[PDB]
This record gives sequence, structure tokens and C-alpha cells, in this order.
Amino acid sequence: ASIAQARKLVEQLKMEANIDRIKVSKAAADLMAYCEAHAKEDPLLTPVPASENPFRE
Amino acid sequence: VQLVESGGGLVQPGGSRKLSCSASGFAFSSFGMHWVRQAPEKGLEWVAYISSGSGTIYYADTVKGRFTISRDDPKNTLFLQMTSLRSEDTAMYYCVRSIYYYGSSPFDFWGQGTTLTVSASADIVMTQATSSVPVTPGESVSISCRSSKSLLHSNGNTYLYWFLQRPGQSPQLLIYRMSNLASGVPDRFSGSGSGTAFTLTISRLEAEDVGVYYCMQHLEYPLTFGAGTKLEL
Amino acid sequence: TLSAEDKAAVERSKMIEKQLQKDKQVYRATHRLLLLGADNSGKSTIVKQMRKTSGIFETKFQVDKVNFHMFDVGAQRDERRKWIQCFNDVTAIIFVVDSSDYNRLQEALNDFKSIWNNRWLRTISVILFLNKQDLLAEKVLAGSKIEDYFPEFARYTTPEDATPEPGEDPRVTRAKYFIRDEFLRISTASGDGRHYCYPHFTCSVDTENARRIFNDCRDIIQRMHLRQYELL
Amino acid sequence: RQEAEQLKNQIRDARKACADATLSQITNNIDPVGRIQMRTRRTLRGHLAKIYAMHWGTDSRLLVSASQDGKLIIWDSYTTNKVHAIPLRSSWVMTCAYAPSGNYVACGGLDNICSIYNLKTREGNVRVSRELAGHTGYLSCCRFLDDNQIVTSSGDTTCALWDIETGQQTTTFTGHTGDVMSLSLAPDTRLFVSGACDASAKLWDVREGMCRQTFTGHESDINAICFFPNGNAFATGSDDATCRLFDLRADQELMTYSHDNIICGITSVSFSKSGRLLLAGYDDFNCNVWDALKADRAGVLAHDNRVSCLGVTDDGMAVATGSWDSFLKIWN
Amino acid sequence: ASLYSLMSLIILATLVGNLIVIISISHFKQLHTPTNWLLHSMAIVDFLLGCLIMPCSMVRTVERCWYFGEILCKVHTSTDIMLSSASIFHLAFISIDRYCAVCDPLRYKAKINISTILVMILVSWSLPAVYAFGMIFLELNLKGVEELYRSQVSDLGGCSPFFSKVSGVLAFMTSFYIPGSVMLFVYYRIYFIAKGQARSIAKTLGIMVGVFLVCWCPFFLCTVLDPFLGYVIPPSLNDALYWFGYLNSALNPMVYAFFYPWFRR
Ligand SMILES: CNC[C@@H]1OCCc2ccsc21
Repeated sequence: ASIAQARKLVEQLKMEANIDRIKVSKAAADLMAYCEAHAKEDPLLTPVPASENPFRE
Repeated sequence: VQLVESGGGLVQPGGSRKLSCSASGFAFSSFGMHWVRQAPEKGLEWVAYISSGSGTIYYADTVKGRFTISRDDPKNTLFLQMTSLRSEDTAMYYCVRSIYYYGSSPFDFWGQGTTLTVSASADIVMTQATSSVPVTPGESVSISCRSSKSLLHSNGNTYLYWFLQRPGQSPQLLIYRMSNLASGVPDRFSGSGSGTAFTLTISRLEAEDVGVYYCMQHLEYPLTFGAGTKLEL
Repeated sequence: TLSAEDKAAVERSKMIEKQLQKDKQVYRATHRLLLLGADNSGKSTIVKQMRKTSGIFETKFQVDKVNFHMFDVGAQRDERRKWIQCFNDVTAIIFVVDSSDYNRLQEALNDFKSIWNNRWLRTISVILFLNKQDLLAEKVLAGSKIEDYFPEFARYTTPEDATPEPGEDPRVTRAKYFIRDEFLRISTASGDGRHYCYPHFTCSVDTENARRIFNDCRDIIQRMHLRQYELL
Repeated sequence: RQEAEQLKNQIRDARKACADATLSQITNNIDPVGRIQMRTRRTLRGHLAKIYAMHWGTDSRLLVSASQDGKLIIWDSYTTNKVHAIPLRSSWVMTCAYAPSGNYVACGGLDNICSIYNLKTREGNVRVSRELAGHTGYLSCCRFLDDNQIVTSSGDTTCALWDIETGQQTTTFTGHTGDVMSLSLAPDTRLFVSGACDASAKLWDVREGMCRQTFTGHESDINAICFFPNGNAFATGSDDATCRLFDLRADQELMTYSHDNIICGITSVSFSKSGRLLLAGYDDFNCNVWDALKADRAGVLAHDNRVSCLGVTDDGMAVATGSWDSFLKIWN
Repeated sequence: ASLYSLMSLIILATLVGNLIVIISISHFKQLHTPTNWLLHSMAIVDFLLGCLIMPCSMVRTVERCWYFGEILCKVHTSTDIMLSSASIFHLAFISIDRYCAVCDPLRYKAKINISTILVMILVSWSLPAVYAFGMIFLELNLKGVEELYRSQVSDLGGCSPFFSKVSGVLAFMTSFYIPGSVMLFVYYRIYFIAKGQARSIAKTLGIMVGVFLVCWCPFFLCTVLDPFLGYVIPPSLNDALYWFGYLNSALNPMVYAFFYPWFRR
């Protein structure tokens, strides 16, 4: 039990601590940028007339 | 997967014969069945058609009251009943599998056929430009086919097929629906078209590409074939 | 549908719908049961008498031309609340208790409490089986007591309407009905008249459990129908 | 043990000293989508018992569904036709997956086995080609990487990477405390996220078979996990009527999508083609569509019983929803 | 005017009662059970009665006269007989379904399926029509009373049904005795079972029986008793009895739909 796993958790938590991180405000830019870059490719977002969609009627 | 046909023989005029095709090695009770004729000096011709559930039956306009089709699911046996044999039923008959769902490839596996010697309209017209062409083992070949009515359908499909029966065996399938490639055929065949005229192109050329290439449409039911273009190497 | 291939596709779909209808009539005439118990309880022997790390086992028995499907949950973990949501449509639950140990009884009591009070297990009635009663009889005549585990056993009298066996010794009875009540007290505290409990006294050598299950199921479904038609 | 808690405090502090601005502060200057009207365009019928899982095909036309009577059905969503009907050996199925090439399907449940079905045989029938065994608990999810690799989630707190050709596990993913409920793949198929009943979500590396990151914040257990189209975010769904959105690189919790009018838990989550919408199926017989950038309720897909699964077409064409009353609805 | 108002109150109510239920069954997916279709068909049969017959039938009573072609009276009556018998048969089949559900719990879903229900609807729609058409077209009923049928009633403009001493009893039997006895036996058996389990741990059936009985027994009793007595029942009184039988069409949709909690939605 303690003789071993505790030996292990120490390892995984030590490994997980060292990770590069960024600014949260910067993180709120790539998602937006994707949103406006692909806003015109979303059929569900902009309603489509019953001419270029296969679920008419 | 192998199918066996039985019957044949020489029948005096005015007789009646019971031709049969026997299936084995697959789920025969899920495939539609056809009969296709072929004169010794002419191209193929479709005879009749039975569906998987026996609820739908078609006949060729040439003979509708003379022939009769039937199937048996517990034994996997298909039958063709012919009466009052005229002076025309002197060709070879084949039994062909077919299964219909989205993305399927109908007309995939053919039988081996049989022989039958007899002693002495508004359908789409499908024609092929030529009958033969000499080529070289390694050059590019192009076979053309034409139709009388637009094969393109409102859904978006183009019902055109290429078969290319080899000189000595039963026909096989190269291209289905004018663009798609069959299962085991080499990846050097292709097809293209515009709606009325179509072309089959062979990039390379091997010794196995000799034979007669066929052009069939599956828009309406008559099921008219082409003429055939033999290749000599 | 204006092409031959589309018509053939519709026809294939129609065959599929006819196969699904026969599956549905086959399905509507079957009753599903869930079997639950512990390792000491003889639940593994009742299935044998009635008839790799797998996850579930099946056993089919027929009585009076009625089919019953009993599902025994095999090699799983110690947590039950997650996969118990898939059994909210069974007719009844068979609970098997080995009440001849004097030690392994309180844990069975909390088990029964957890199963009876489950949220997803409402409307489901439970059939209680008390197994290995002969061992209890062999463990009480010599005198391993019960008061040392349950101090209120010394203040319990045989209830007024009990029926003893014909060859019964007076003593055995007091303990059997004490255990039966102990189990029955849990059910009466909740449920507000939507499911019931059906206790029993089962032995290792019995050939009647199927009939008891049939009768309890018959009663459960009759009560369900009577409530549905505003008759209860 | 004391040192461990220290470390954890160090990690927290590192995460804390990064949140300069939440999503709302940046996103409060964008016009919303407003109101979206989605109508039922198809209704698929034929299942006997409740429906537990579904999966769209890359063709954007075909889909597969699984029900508790022990049946798999493949539909054609344009003409409402049925293509295949497959019966299962065990009737307690819980998940199903469809191959990216459209050649195979998979399913599993309360039998500790993951079955593979071959859809393209010479004979016109569908038959089982591989049974993967070795798990101790029930299977809860499965996803294809390619025609030869599959990742499964079980009730024995472990995940696994399999090899269909041989049928033996090549990697084991241990570390969860409670039984795992769901998983999601990445577009590059180099990483995958997983959520379990221990209210924690973990990120795993397929090649090295090792845990990379951990996410916390949910009060109850995790039922459904989805992944952002871009590749850096993923959204979850719990039993406490809440859904979040965690970044990978940032390692934190972003805007939270919840309301005071919902008491029941979430069963399924999915994303839009652009990431502008977040739709989740709730236990109150309904499906809620949310604005993925401003946490605004925009549209409701109103089934007579609990919604069990969702799905969005690859090209954004439509959305298919399943439920416990054995009906499938397509909204466009 | 008051009589006209009452007449409207009956028909309009019947129409509203039957139109709601039909819509409710067809559109909604959840209520598709074999048994539910039995109610749908019943509601259809009741509806037709209020829209065709109750109006024209009201006209004879109000102004004590019949102003229409003779070819029409053979149409108005048979229509009046077929639909009433169909409604009574539907009631009997509903009672049989209840008996099958309560006294055979483990084989209910198997026995009472869609097939059985379709057969029930087919019989209930076919047999009353067969008995109404031939009976009212071929003059089986008029035979032996032609002098009396045409001596007084036919002379003066009228459109009053007439039965002999051998056809009235057969109609009485066919349209009241069998379904009523079936319902009585079924509900008497069910009452004891329901009571005898309540103690173990009884009025809805009593209502239903009373509504059915007090609403159709006097009309049939007078119909079967008048030929023997010698036609001493006043025309006015009789009309009442007809309206007192039609009132069943207005109350039947309500007892079998609104009472049950599952049909509140
Ligand atoms: C009160 N309308 C019922 C109708 O009135 C004419 C005779 C008859 C016989 C069975 S039902 C019926």
C-alpha cells in the first residue's frame, strides 16, 4: 500500500506540475478568431433557404 | 461465392424448357435476381427481374406472356420457365446478382451461363460510337458511349455501367454509376461524362484488358445495353 | 422515389419493418426479472436447481406457458448505482438472503435499504427469499445466540398469527419470524403504495420457487392493472 | 502526504496567478446570434426499447443507433430508409461507434466485451469479426482511430488502446479512481480526453500511454464530454445541471453555462461546426441550445421522455437526437 | 325556443366531445396502444350521429311533422339504427377488454394486441350496418301491420319507426340484451376481485353501469312493450325516449376519456 503507491502519486503529481501556461485573456482570442473565421460555414447558425439543403419538407 | 446454372440443351420449336440458376456461398435471400441474354454474334440483352421479397416482377417487352420467373429461398434456387420456344431463343442466358441500398454496387457477380440451340419502342436507345480499335500495350485508350435521353436524375445520380466481358469468361463489373470503381478491379480504370455522352479511359495497358466493353443504363426498366467495342493487341 | 433503385430500397426497408414487427410481438410476451444477492447466499444454487470474466448471465424457465427471463449480474465492481438505471422496466426483483450466519445480516439489511429506497427502482416490487433455513434450525437447537448481536431479540414474542411447520419445535419459530420482521420493517416505512414485498422461507432442497415467483408476479401485475383502471 | 498537498497548492497557485480576464470581459462586445428556430424535419421509428447511443457517419448521410432490445439499426437520413438491422448477442448495450471509412461499427455494454461488425463482406450479411475481452467492468464508450485501432472506456476505472488485428491491448490507461463514463477524440488523433464518476477529467497521450493533465471543478460525476473544433478546448456535462469549458494550454475553467431553472442532469453534449453554439440534452425531456461565447439560452428542441444522446453532422447540416421513448428526430 | 336550445345543447356537446378525442389520438405518438384505437373508432361513430341524424331527427319532434321525400325516410332511420348499435357494440368490446386486462394479468399484452382490436372494429362497423340496411329496406318490420302502419301514421306526414311483434323483440335482443348482459357479468366479476384485494392491501364500474342502464333501458322497454299492449304510448313521450337515448352519445366520450388520470394531458 503505502510502501508503493504513495511512492507513485508523488511521481505523477511531480510530473504534472511542470507545464507551460499562457495568459487567459490570450486564450479568449483563438476561440473567437475561429468563430468569426468560420461563421459563414455554419448552416445551423445562418438560416438557409430551401434550395441548397437536403432536408426541405 | 459461386453460382451454378443448369438446363440448356437443344429444344425443337413449340417445346418448353425450365432453365435454372442455383446459388451457394452467400445470403441468396437478400439479392435481387436478373436474367440477361446474349446472342452469339450480338451484345447482351436483359430478360426479366425478380426482387428479394418476391413482391415485384418485371419482364422484357419482347416476351412477357411466354416466360415466367420464380425463386426458392429455403433451397436457394432460381427458375426461368419458357414456353412455345420461337426461332429467337437461341442465345446464352446468365443469372446475375444485385442488391439495392445506399452506396451499394449492383450487378457485381455473374454466373457462367448456358447454351440453348433452337432448330429451324419508347425505351432509351443506347449506342456506342465504334466497334473496334487497335492500340499498343502501354498507350492510352478511350471508349465512348452515347444515349438518347439524359441519364442524370434529379437526385444527382447518373445510371451508367461498364462491364467489359473478357474473351472466354462471363462478364464482370468495371464501373458502376459512371464514376465509381468496382471492388477488385485494378486502379487504372476511370470514367467521366456530362449527361448524354460518356467516355471510359484506361491509363496504362496490360495483356488482360482485351475483350469487349459494354455500356448499360439503369434509369428506366427496359435496361438497354450498348453494342460493344473489341480491343485487339 | 422515382427510380427503380429507390423503389428497391423502399422494398428492402419494408422487409426490415416486417422483421421488426415480428420481433416486437415476440418481445411483448416476456417478463424480465433481476436477481440480486451476496456470496454467502445460495443464489448460485437456486439458478442451478431451477435449470473468463463475463458481465451478466441469463437463465430461462417456463411455467404455465409463460416465459421468464432472469438476469444475474456477474463480474462487476462494488458500485451498483450506475448500471442499475437500465433495470427500471423489470417485473420484479428477487432478493436472496442467507440469514443463518449471525454476522452477515446487518450488511444485508443495509443492502436491502439501499435497493428499496433507490430512485430509479420505484414502481418495482421485490420478492424476498430467505435461504438455508435448515442450517438455522441446526444452529439454534444446540445453543451462538442472537441476543448478543440483536439485543432486542430477548423482547420479541412469536407474533399472534404465525403458522408453524407440522414437525416444528417451538423454539425455532421465534427466531425465524424475528428475522422476517426485521426485514419487513424496512419496506413498510416508505413506498406510499406503489410497490410491495413478498417474503418467503426457502430451503436448499426446494422445488417450488418457480411457482412462488409466478404467483407473486401474477399478483403484482394484477395490482398494477387495478390501479391503472381506477379500481384501487 | 504532506508534501503532496504542498505540491497541489503550488499547482493551484500557478493556475490562480494566470486568470487576468474571464471570457465574459472580452466577449461582452460582440453581437449575439439572437434567436434560432429549429424544426423537426424527419422522424425515425422502429426501435422497441429505449435508445442509448447514436453516431453520425462522415458521409453526412448515414447514422447508427442502439437500443436496449438488442438491436443495431443503420438509417438513411434523407429518404428515411433503413439500410441494415443487426441483432446483438447481449441486449444490455450502452454505446456504439461508426468507423471513419464507413467499413465497421462497434458496440458494447454490460458484458465486458467490445464487438466489431464488418459491413462490407462478399456475402450480403453483417457478421462479427472481432470480440475484444480483458476489461473487468462494463463498456461505456468506444471510438475508432482508424480501421485497425480503437479506444475503449470501461467501468473498471481504466481505459485501453486495442489492436483489432490481434485483439490484445497495446496500452493501458490507469489512474481514474471511479468508473469512467465517456471519452472524446482529437482531430489529429494524437490525444483524447476522458471523464469519470470521480468528478475529474484527464488528458491522455495515445503514443506514450501516459496522463498529461487533470481538470476539476464539477460538483457531481461526469456523463458526457465533447471537444472544441479548433483543438484546444473541451466541454463537459454533469448530473448537477452544469456544463463548463476548459482550455488545454491555459489549464483552467472558462465561462460556465447553467441556469437556476434546471435541476436535472445532463446526458449528452455536442458542438457546432464553428463552435458558436453548444447544445446539451437534459433529463427534463428537452434539449437546450446555448450561445457558446456569451452563455445565453438561444432555442429549445422540444420528445416525451429522457433525452439520451445527441449528434451534429460533420458539415453542420443537421442535428439528430435520441431519447428513451424510442424515437429519433432530425432538426435543421 | 327552449326545446330548440336543449336540442342544440345535446348535439353541440356531442360534437365537441368527439372531435377533441380523435385529434388527440392520431397526432400524439405516445398514445398508440392497441386499446386506444378502440376509443378512437368509437368516438368517430358517435360524431357522425350528432352531425347528420340529430339535426334531422330533431326536426320531426319540434314541429310534429315530416316534410321530406319518402325515399329519404328509409335513409334517415337505418342511419339511426346502425350507428346506435355500433356504439353499443363498442361499449361491450371495451368492457371485454377491461375484463381481459384485470382477470388475466400475465397474458394481457399478448392477447389484446393490434390484430384483435382491428377485428373488433371491423365487426362493430360491419354487423349493425348489415342488420340496418336489409331490415329497413326489405319491409320485414312492416309485415303484418301494414294496415296499421299506413292506416294512421303514414297518412298524416310522419317518419316514425314501426316494429311488429316478431321484429321488435329481435331488435330488442340484438341491440340491448347481449351487450348489456356481457357488461353486467364482466363488471360484477371485476367488482368482487377489486374489493377482495382492497382489504388485503368498486365505484367507477357502478357509475358506468348506471349511466348506461338508466339511459337506454326505458326506450327499449317501451319499444318491446308497445306492440303487445296495442300502441298506447304517446308520440311525444316516445320522442322523449329517443332523445333520452341520444343523450348517451353526449355522455359516453366523457366517462371513458376524462375520468382517467392518464387522459388529463
Ligand atoms: C333512439 N335511436 C335508436 C334507434 O331508434 C330506432 C330503432 C332502434 C333499434 C335499435 S337502435 C334504434
